[PDB]
Amino acid sequence: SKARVYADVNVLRPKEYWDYEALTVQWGEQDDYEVVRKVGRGKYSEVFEGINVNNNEKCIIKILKPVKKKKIKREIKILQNLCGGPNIVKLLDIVRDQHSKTPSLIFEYVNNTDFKVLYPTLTDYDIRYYIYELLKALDYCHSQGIMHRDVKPHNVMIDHELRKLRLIDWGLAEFYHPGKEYNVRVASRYFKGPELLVDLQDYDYSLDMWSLGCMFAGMIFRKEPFFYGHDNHDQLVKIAKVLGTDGLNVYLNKYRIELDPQLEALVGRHSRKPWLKFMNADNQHLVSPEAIDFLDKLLRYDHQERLTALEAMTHPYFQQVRAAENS
Ligand SMILES: Nc1nc2c(ncn2[C@@H]2O[C@H](COP(=O)(O)OP(=O)(O)NP(=O)(O)O)[C@@H](O)[C@H]2O)c(=O)[nH]1
Ligand SMILES: [Mg+2]
Ligand SMILES: [Mg+2]
Repeated sequence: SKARVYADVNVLRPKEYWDYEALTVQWGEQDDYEVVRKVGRGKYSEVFEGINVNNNEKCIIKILKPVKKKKIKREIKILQNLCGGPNIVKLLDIVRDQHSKTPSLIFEYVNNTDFKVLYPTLTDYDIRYYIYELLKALDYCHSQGIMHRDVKPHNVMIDHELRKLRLIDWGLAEFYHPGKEYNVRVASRYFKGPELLVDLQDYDYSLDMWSLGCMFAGMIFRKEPFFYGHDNHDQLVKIAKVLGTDGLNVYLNKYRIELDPQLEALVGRHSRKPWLKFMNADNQHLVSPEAIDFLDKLLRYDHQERLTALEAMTHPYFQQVRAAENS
């Protein structure tokens, strides 16, 4: 398997572009940024709203926990490669505490509204608009040779009043190299694509398109997360009871993957459930034909058939968003 688009970006760019391990951090001043209040965390980070002491602008201070320095230089190299990209979080500075050498990443600040509270308030148009803005970021990172590998609502900051969106958290992101087998231990369980769940390691930018489809399904069907499994095996069973197991067996067969036998037993045999079955009167005003047609082309087992980010932006579902952008 190979990406259908932007497959040679790394292949043909100079080695320093993707050789993040040869990166040399020009450390900033740790005292320029002061913590104001905690806004998030993760297994390997503690995230704070900060303040730039020199100019009084808000910032994000992402203090890393001890991790191999390959993981810290990748993410910094990726952020440097994408800086300036549409809707791509801006990396402003990188600092260390002298005594422990604990690195902090400094980013712009987004006045975000938690997605579990913001999403349910979104009009039909807002959903169209925010996914379109998120699509810009994804087409731009893919075109620069990078897979995000962690598309999900926690990683999409939205200032609703400013209608600004930024794709944040490049901590799992990677350089796409044709043929490379990657670890499938990426993305959050609910947003993990079938390829990660059935061990197809030579995945590409289309893993982000499945994750985007998962976010979109959740927003139009008002069901977060849309595919709610308790562990990977179960994450695949949840997918199989929606998409059907016939599609799954075509996919497995095409790529020549045999399921772990018990996983196989667990998956069973399920009929494809049409998309309108999730329609209910709360989500009614969001689940039109174009929405289903768009969603249906993102949630395909075959990562090769999913729309590219560039194609999705031109889908008729986003026509009104595009016309507004033209003014
Ligand atoms: N208000 C606000 N909150 C933010 C901002 N940036 C990050 N956060 C909060 O901090 C959280 C975690 O930071 P993130 O960069 O995603 O996390 P990570 O530490 O690498 N974690 P993970 O890999 O699990 O997603 C975000 O999910 C978000 O809720 C921001 O710019 N503004
Ligand atoms: Mg995150
Ligand atoms: Mg992360």
